[PDB]
Amino acid sequence: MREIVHIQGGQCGNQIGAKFWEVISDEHGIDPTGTYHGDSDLQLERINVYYNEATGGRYVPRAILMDLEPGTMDSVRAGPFGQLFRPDNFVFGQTGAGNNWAKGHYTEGAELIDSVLDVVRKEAEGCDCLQGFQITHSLGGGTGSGMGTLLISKVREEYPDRIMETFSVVPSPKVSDTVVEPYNATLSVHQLVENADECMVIDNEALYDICFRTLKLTTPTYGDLNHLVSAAMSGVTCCLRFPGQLNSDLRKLAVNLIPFPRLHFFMIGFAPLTSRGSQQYRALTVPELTQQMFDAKNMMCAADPRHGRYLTASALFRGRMSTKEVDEQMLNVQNKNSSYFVEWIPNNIKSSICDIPPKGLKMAVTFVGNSTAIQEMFKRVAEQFTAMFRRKAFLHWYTGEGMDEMEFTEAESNMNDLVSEYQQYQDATA
Amino acid sequence: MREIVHIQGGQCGNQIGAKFWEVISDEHGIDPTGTYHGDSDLQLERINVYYNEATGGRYVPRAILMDLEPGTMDSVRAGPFGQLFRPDNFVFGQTGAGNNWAKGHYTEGAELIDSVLDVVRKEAEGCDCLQGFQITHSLGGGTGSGMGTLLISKVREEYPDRIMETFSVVPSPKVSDTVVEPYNATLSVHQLVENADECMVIDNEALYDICFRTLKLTTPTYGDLNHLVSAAMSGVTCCLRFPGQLNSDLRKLAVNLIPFPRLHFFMIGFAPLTSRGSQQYRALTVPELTQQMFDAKNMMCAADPRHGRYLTASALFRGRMSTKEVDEQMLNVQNKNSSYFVEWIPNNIKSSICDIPPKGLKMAVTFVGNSTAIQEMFKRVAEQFTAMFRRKAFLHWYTGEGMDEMEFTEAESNMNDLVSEYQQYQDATA
Amino acid sequence: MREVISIHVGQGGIQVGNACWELFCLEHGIQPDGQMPDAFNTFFSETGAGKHVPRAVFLDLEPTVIDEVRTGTYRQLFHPEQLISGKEDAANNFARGHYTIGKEIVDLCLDRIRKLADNCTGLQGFLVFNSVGGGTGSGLGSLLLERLSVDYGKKSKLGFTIYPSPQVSTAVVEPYNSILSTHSLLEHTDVAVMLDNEAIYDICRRNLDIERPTYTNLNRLIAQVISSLTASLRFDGALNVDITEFQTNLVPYPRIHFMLSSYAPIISAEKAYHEQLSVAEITNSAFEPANMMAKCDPRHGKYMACSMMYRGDVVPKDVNASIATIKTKRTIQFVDWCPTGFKVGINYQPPTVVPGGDLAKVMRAVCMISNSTAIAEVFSRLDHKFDLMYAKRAFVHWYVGEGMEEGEFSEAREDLAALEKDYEEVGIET
Amino acid sequence: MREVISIHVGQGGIQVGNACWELFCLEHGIQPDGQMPDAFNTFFSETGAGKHVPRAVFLDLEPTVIDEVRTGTYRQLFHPEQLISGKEDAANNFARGHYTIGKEIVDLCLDRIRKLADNCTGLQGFLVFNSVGGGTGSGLGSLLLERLSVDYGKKSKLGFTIYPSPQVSTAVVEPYNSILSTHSLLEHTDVAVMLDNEAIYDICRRNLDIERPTYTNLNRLIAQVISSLTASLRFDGALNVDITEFQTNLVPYPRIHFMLSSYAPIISAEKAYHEQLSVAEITNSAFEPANMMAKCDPRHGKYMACSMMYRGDVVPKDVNASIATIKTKRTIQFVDWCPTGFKVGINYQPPTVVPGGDLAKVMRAVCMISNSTAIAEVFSRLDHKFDLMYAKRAFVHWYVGEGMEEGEFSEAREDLAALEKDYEEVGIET
Amino acid sequence: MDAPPLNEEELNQIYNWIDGIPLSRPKKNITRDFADGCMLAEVISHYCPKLVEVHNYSQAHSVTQKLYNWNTLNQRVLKKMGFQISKNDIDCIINAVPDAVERVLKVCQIKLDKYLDDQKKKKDQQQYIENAQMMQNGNK
Ligand SMILES: Nc1nc2c(ncn2[C@@H]2O[C@H](COP(=O)(O)OP(=O)(O)OP(=O)(O)O)[C@@H](O)[C@H]2O)c(=O)[nH]1
Ligand SMILES: Nc1nc2c(ncn2[C@@H]2O[C@H](COP(=O)(O)OP(=O)(O)OP(=O)(O)O)[C@@H](O)[C@H]2O)c(=O)[nH]1
Ligand SMILES: Nc1nc2c(ncn2[C@@H]2O[C@H](COP(=O)(O)OP(=O)(O)O)[C@@H](O)[C@H]2O)c(=O)[nH]1
Ligand SMILES: Nc1nc2c(ncn2[C@@H]2O[C@H](COP(=O)(O)OP(=O)(O)O)[C@@H](O)[C@H]2O)c(=O)[nH]1
Ligand SMILES: [Mg+2]
Ligand SMILES: [Mg+2]
Repeated sequence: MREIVHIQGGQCGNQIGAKFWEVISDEHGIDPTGTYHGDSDLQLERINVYYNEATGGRYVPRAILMDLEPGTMDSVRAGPFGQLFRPDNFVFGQTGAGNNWAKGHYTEGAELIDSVLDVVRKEAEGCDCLQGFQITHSLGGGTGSGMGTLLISKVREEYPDRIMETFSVVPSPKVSDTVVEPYNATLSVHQLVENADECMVIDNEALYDICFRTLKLTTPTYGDLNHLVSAAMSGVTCCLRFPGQLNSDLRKLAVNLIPFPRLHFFMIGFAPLTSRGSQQYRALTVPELTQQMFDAKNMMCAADPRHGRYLTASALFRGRMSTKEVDEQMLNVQNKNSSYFVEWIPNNIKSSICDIPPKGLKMAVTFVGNSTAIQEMFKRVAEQFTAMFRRKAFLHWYTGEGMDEMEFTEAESNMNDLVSEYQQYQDATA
Repeated sequence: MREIVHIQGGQCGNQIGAKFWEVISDEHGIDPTGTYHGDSDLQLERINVYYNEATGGRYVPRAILMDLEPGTMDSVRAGPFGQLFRPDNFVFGQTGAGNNWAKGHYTEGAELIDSVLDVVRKEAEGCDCLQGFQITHSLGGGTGSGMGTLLISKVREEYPDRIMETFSVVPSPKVSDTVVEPYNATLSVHQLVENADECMVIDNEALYDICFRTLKLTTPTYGDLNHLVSAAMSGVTCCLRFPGQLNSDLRKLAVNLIPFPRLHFFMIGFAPLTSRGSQQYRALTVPELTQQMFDAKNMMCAADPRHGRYLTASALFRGRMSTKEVDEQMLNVQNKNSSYFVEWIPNNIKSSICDIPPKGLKMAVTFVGNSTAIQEMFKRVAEQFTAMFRRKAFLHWYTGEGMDEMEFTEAESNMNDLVSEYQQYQDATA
Repeated sequence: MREVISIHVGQGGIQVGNACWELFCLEHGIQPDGQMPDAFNTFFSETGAGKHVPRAVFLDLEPTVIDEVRTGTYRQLFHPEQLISGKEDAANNFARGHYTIGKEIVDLCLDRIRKLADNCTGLQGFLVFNSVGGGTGSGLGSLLLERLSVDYGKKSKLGFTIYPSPQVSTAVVEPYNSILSTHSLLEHTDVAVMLDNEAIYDICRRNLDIERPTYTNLNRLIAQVISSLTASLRFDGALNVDITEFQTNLVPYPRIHFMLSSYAPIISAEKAYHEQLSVAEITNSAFEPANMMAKCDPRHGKYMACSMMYRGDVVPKDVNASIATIKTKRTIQFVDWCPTGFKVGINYQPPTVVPGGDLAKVMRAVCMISNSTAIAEVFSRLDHKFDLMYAKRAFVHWYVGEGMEEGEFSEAREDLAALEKDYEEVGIET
Repeated sequence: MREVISIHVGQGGIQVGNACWELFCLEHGIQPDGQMPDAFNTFFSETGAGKHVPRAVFLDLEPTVIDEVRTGTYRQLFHPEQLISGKEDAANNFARGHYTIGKEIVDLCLDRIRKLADNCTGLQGFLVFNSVGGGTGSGLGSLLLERLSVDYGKKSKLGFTIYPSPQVSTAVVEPYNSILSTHSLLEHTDVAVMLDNEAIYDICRRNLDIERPTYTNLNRLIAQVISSLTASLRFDGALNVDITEFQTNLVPYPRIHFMLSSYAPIISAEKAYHEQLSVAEITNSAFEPANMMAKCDPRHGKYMACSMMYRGDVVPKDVNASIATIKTKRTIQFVDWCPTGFKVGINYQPPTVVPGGDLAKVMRAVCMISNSTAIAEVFSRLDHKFDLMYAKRAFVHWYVGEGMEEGEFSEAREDLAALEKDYEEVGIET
Repeated sequence: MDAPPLNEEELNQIYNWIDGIPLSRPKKNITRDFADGCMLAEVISHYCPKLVEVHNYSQAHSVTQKLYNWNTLNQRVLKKMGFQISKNDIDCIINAVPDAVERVLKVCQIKLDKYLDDQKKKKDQQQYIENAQMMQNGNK
C-alpha cells in the first residue's frame, strides 16, 4: 500500500538510479536475478512499495527509464543489477538534444513523450493506493532538464492530488562541465517551482568536498557520489517500508516542512560518515549523530547554512534508540543555536524514529532542512545567466527551434522574484 | 406423503440441480451409488419426499432434466452423484436455441415438450399425495427461459390446485454475459407472473458480493454460488422432511406470505455464513442468527431492502432452541425497525422451528421476505429493454420465427403495470 | 453429436487451412498419419478402426498448392478425393472463377459437401476461408455460398475473409474483385471477420519481436483464433457458447455482420514468465486499439456488441471485475441503445502450443469478437480506390470478355453506398 | 453486569492500548492466546466456551501499527475485524482526518461500536485514547466523539489525551491541531486527563533511575494509572467509586473538566524494600508538585476538588489521619467556596506487576485525580505558540485546501480565550 | 488556404470569441494549445455537439498524432461545414508557426456561423412542411 513509482531521465538520473536500485535491492536481499535470499521476515512485508510481482516468483522494479539517446540505457543494462529493469520500460530516441533545452522540450521531447507517458499511465493506474512519484534528473543537461520538467507538468495535470518528489542536481560554478549550463538551469527552475511538490538540490561540488574532507579517500569517482546520493534517497522512505515508533510518510513531511506553497527547496545530508581508518575509533551515539547532522560541511549543497536562518528542519533517525534522548538532543541543538532559527515559528524541528537500521550500520540519520541560505545558489545562477544573456551569446541555438527571448525574460524575472520572496521571510520579525 | 417432484431446464438450472441433489443426498446419507449409509433413524422416515424406491434397495431421485442441447446433461452425468438420475428422464434436442427466446418457445421448444411432458405426467400421476412442483431455471438464456415458462403454463393448465415453485435467476446489469438478456428476461417475466404460485429471484452479482465480503474467500467459482443456492433451497423444505415444534409446509408459507395473488416475488437469504478463519471466534446464538438474517448484504439479491418496506417476512429456524427467545427476538427486530415495515398489517413476521439442524451446523436460518424493494430490478430490466427496443436492435432474430412486436409491447406494458401496482401498496396508508 | 465443416478455397485459404489443421491434430493428440498412438467428433469422424478423417475440403483451380499438400507429411490424413483441384487458374480475374471455369468444378464440390453432410447428425454450421483479393478465391467462395444458401437454407455459415491492407497490396486489381465479392457475401453470409495482413504484421513486429515474418506466422495466429472460437464446442466449460448463439448477440440488424477480432496475450517464451499475466491485464491488452487484428481504429467509432472468449483457469468474478473497469474508461464508449454489450464465455482448456512456433505456453488467454461502427473506414477507402480506376474504365476489358455484363460493377458500388449509409444511420443516438 | 468500552485511535493511542491490554490480561489471569489455563466481565466478554474477547476497538488510517499488532503474540486475542485500518495517513493534517478520509472510515467504526454495545447490558461508559498532536488521532477522535454524543446522548465518555510538552516537541505544526481538537472536545467530552510526555520523562529519570527511556516505559505507567482508576469496578472494596460518580464530585461547572493526575509510589525493586512505604509517606509523595503526571505547577493555583484512589491493605483511619496532615500544610491551599474537597476510595487488590517491567511489587499504592486552577498555563502557552504562526497565516494553505474554512481557526481561539477567562473568574474568592 | 495576415483588431476578436467558450483546459498560448487539434474539436463541439466526436482526438505532443487529429478533423468535421484546411496550413499549425492557427480560427468562426444559420433555416422549413401536412390530414 501507499507505494510510489520511479521515473528517471537523462544520463545523470540514469546513473543515480543505477545505484539507488542496487542499494534498495541489497537492503531487501534481492539478488541481481530477482530472487529473494533475505534473512528477516520484515524484508518482505512491505516489498510492494518499490517492487512488482511476476510469475515465477521474481520481482521487478516499477521504474521508467527515458533518454533522448540510447547509449546510457544500453550501458546501464550490462552493469550489476541491470537485468531487474523490465525491457518494455526502456524508451529512447535516435537523435538526442545536445544539451539544448529547446530541443529537449519543444521539438524532439514533445513527440517522444507520448510513449513514455503511456507506460507511466499504465504503471500508475494499476497500483493499489498511489502515494506519489519521485523524479531524478539533472539541471545541467538539455534533454534531462527539458523532458523531465515537461513530464512533471504533464503528470501534475493528471494527478493533482498526489505528491511529487524531484531530486535535482543544479550546475555549480566551481565544477563546470558545460558552457550552456546557466540557460537550461534558469529555464528549468522556472517550470520546476510551479509543479513540484518537493525539490531536493544536490551539487557535485559539495559531494567532492565531503568525499575529500570527511571520508578522506584519495580518488573520488562518480560511484561514490552516486552511493552517497543513493543512501540519502533511501533514508527518506525508510519508515514507510519498516515499522517504527513514529511512522511518517512523505505527505507528513510535506505538511511539516513547507510553510508556504512556493518554498519547497530543501538541502539534505546524511550521517554518520567516517573514514575507513577511523571507523573503529568512533562510538555511535545520538549526540555523535546529531552533532554531525547539523554540521555545515555535511550538507549535500555548497550553500552555507550559517549564512541564514532555518525556517524548519526534519530528522529521520534509524535503529533502535530511546526517544527521550532524541527529543532532549533536538531541544539542545535548538537552544544553543537560537540565532540561526527563525523566531516567529516555535518548535520548528521534526523527528521520526525507525527501528530498522541500514545493513551494516547500527544507527543512521537523514536530515532535511528548509533554510533561507539556499538563496545564494539562485543568486549565482542568475548572475551567470544575466552575464551571458546581455550579449545574446549562444541564443541562436535556442531561438532556431521556436523559442524566443520573451520566455527568457519571464524566466529571469520569475526566478529573481522567487529569490526576493524567499529572503523576505528571513528579515521578517514578530 | 405430500411429496414434490424436481424439474430443471437449461444449463444454469442443471448446474443448480447438480449441487442441490448432492446436498440432499449428503443430508440423507445416500451414497453416490444409491445405497443408504446413514446414522439416524429419522434419515429414512420421510425419504419419499424426494426419492423413489426401486428393486435392490437403491433410491432414485424423481428429477426430470431437459435441455435443447445434449452437452450439459452429458457432462453432469460424469460428475459426482451423477449416476443417481434415471437415464430415462434425460430428454434433449439436437439443435439448441442459441439464447433466442422465440426458438425455445415457439419453433423448437413446442415440438420437443411433448416427450418431457409425458414423463412429467408419469411422475405426477403415480405419487402418493402430490404437494407440488419446484422449478429451477435462468431468465438470461433462451432455451431455459422459453421452454421452462411454457412448461409452467402447461403444468398449471393440468394441475390448477397444486402449488408451483420457481427459483429464477434474472440477468443483472452489472455482470452481463449475454447481450440479448433484456429481451428474454422481459418476455419471460410476462408469462411467469400469470402461472407461478411462488417465485424466488437470485442474482449472480449478489452471490459474488456475498462470497467476497462475508465468506472473504479469494477466488469464487460457480461451485460456491451453486452451494449457497442449494443450501437456501434445502432450507425451505426442511420441516416437511423432519419433525419440529411448528411444522409449516409450502402451502402454509404461500398462505402467509402472499397478500394478493400477483405479489409473489420473494428474495431470500441464508444464515449463518462465516469465514474459515473466523468460524472459531463466533458463538451461535439466536440473536447472532437474527442480526445476520435481516442484514441487507446477506440477501441473495442486489436489491437494497432498506429502500422499501416489507409487506411480510418469514423465517425457518433449524436446530433445537427455545421458542420464547425466537418470538421475543422477532418482536424486537420488528419494534426497532418500525419504519421499514408496512403499518396496515400488524404482526407480519412468520416463524417456524425444526429440530433437525444441517449436517455440521448446530443452528441455521432460512429467510423469505416479501418486500417492496424488488421494484428496482424490474425498473432496470425494463430500462435496458426500452433502450434496446426503440431502435429495433436484434429484433429480426425474434421476428423471423413467427413472433411480432405486438407481443413485445404487451409484455412491456404488463411488466410496467406490475412495477406500478407493486409500489402502489408501498405508499398506501391506513 | 455436434459437427462443423470447414471449406478452404484459394491459395490463402489452403495455406491457412494447413495452419489450423496442424493445430487441431496437435490439440486432440492425433498423429500426422491420422492414428492415435470423445471431443474429436466436432472436427473429425471415426472410420471404425484406426484413423480419423477431417471434416474439411480443399478447393483450388491451380494445382501447385494441392500437390504440395498431397506430398507432405499430411498425405495420409486427408481423404484422397476431397482435395478437388483444377487445371487452369483464374489469374486474379473474378469473372473467370464465377462464370467460366468455376462452374465446371462447383458441382464436384457440392457433391463432396453432400457426402460429408449426410454423415453428420448434429451439424452446427459451415466455416469458409478465402483470401478476397484473388480471382479463384473470391469467385468460387461467392458461387459456393450462393449454392449453399439455397441447398440448405437456414444453416449458419461463417466467413474468415482476408481483405487487402489500406496501403500495402500485392496485386493491382484487387479492389475490383474485393468489392464484387463483398457484394456477393453481403446478402449470403451470416458472419464475416476482418483479417487484413498489415495489422497482423504490426502485431508480430511489436509483440513477437520478429522483424522478418512470413505467411506461416500470420496463419498460426489465425489458427489460434479459430481454435479459441471453437473450443467451447469440444471442451467442458463453466459458461458455454454455441455457434448458433451469435446472431442473437452480435448482429443487431441483418445487414450489419462485419466485425473485427483481437487476441491476447501474444508473447514469446523469452520474456513471458517474468510477468504474471493476470486476467485484468490481458483483458486490457485485448481492448487496446493497436492489438486489433484488422487495421482499423476503434477510437473512431462506437461499439455495438462485444463477444469475448476466455480459456484456462479464469474465474467469473475476476471477469466481472474487469468488465466493470472497461465500462469505467472514458476512451471506450458504447452506442446509446445498448446498455449492456458484453457476452462472456469461460472455458477450462488452456491454449495448446505448436512446437517450433512463436507463441509460448500460458494458462490464461482471451479472444474477443467485437462489432463496432468504425468498420466503415475500410469500405470507404476501398470504394475510393475502386472509383479512381472505374472512372476511366481501366482493366474492365479483362472482365467484360469473361461473360460478365457492363452494369454489374455499378450495382456493387450502389450496395456499398447503401451499407455506408446504413452504418451512419445506425450510429446516431436517439 | 457492568461494562466499559475503550476506543484507541492513532499511533499513540494504539501504542498505549497495547500497554494497557498486556496489563489487564495479566491481572485477570488470561493468557495471550485468550484462554484461561467473575471480575473479567468489565473489560471482556465470554464466547460460550474458551476464549475471551476484549471490549476494545483499534483505529488508524496508517496500516503499519495495526499490521504489527496482527502479527505479534496477541494476534489470537482481538477479533479480526475490529482492528479497522485505512490506506492513506492524514499526515499530521487535522483537516484531512476530519473532512477528507476520516468520514469514509467513521461509519465502520460506528457499526462496530453498535455491535459491541448491543452485547453489554450495564454499560457504564466509554474510554478513549488519542495523542492530540497528530492528524488522524485528533481528527478521528473529534469526529467519533461528535457522533457518539448524539447517537447515545447521556452516556459518559472519558478522554486520556496527551498534550504536547511546553518546549519539547516532535512536530512543528502540532499547536494548530491541538487547539482545534481542544475546541472539539471542550463541548463533547465529560472528563479529560492531562498526559504530556515531559513530566513522565522527569518522573522516570528521578524515581525509576532510567536515563534512556522509550515510549513503552511511559505507556506502562499510563496503563497502571488506568488500572488503578478502574479497579473499583471489578474488585471488592471497603469504599467503592463508580465512573458515573465523578461529575458530581470533580466537575464544579460543565465547562471545567480538565484535570491532571499523579501516581505513587514509583520505585524500583533495587531499593524499594529498604523503606516501609507507609500510607502517610505515599500520600505525601502523591501531592508533591514534581510528581505531577503533567508538566504543570500546582503551587501556582488553587485546588478545586481532589479524587484520590487507594488500593492494597490500607485502613480508612490512616487515610483520614493523612488527609488531616495535608489540610494542615500551608503550601497547599484550596478554593474558598470548597470546605471539603477530598473524595476517597479504598480497594483491597494490590497493584499487579508486569514481568520485565520497571515497577516493583508493593502492597500499597495511591492514584489521585485532582482538578486545579493552575491548569490555565498550558492553555496560555499553547495559545501563545498558536498566535505566533497564525499572525502570518503560516501552514494555513495545508488546511484550507482540505475543505476547511478560513474562519474555523478564529473561533477556536475565541473559545480558548473564553476558557481562560472562565478559569480566572472561578478562582477569585467571594 | 492563402488567407491574408490578420490585423490586431481581428486577432483580439478571435481571442475574445475563444475565451467566451467553456473549454476543458485553461488557455496559455493559443498557437501551442491548438497545435494538437483537440481544442479546435472542443470549440466546434460547443456549437455543434452532434458534428464532432471529441473523444476521437487525443492530446498529442508527437507530430504523427497531431497530423492524425488534424486530418481526421479536416475530413470528418470541416468538410461538412463547407471548408478544408490545406496540408501546408496543417504543417504550419502543428509546428506552432505564428498566425497559422489564428487564420484557421477566423475561417472556422465565419464557416460555423454560416453553418448554424443554414441548420436553423432547414429546421424552420421542415417545421413549416410538417405543420402544412398536419392541416391537410385534419381535413381528411
Ligand atoms: N493472410 C494471408 N494472406 C494471403 C496468403 N496468401 C495470399 N494471401 C492474400 O491473397 C491475396 C491474393 O489471393 P491469393 O489467395 O494469393 O490467390 P487466389 O485466392 O488463389 O486467387 P488466384 O490468384 O486466382 O489464384 C493477396 O493479396 C494476399 O494478400 C497467406 O498465406 N496468408
Ligand atoms: N505518550 C506517548 N505519546 C506518543 C506516543 N507516540 C506518539 N506520541 C505523541 O503523538 C504525537 C503525534 O501524534 P501520533 O500519535 O504520533 O500520530 P497520529 O496521532 O497517528 O497522527 P498521524 O501523524 O496523522 O498519524 C507526538 O507529538 C507524540 O508526542 C507514545 O507512544 N506515547
Ligand atoms: N553524480 C553523478 N553526476 C553525473 C554523472 N555523470 C554526469 N554527471 C553530472 O551531469 C552533468 C551533465 O549532465 P548531462 O549528462 O549532460 O545530462 P543529460 O543532458 O540529460 O544527458 C555534469 O555536470 C555532471 O556533473 C554520474 O555518473 N554521477
Ligand atoms: N450459479 C450459476 N450460474 C450459472 C452457471 N452457469 C451459467 N450461469 C448463469 O447463466 C447465465 C447464462 O445462461 P444460459 O447458460 O445461456 O442458459 P440456457 O440458455 O438455458 O442454456 C449466465 O449469465 C450465468 O450467470 C453455474 O454453473 N452456476
Ligand atoms: Mg492462386
Ligand atoms: Mg500515524
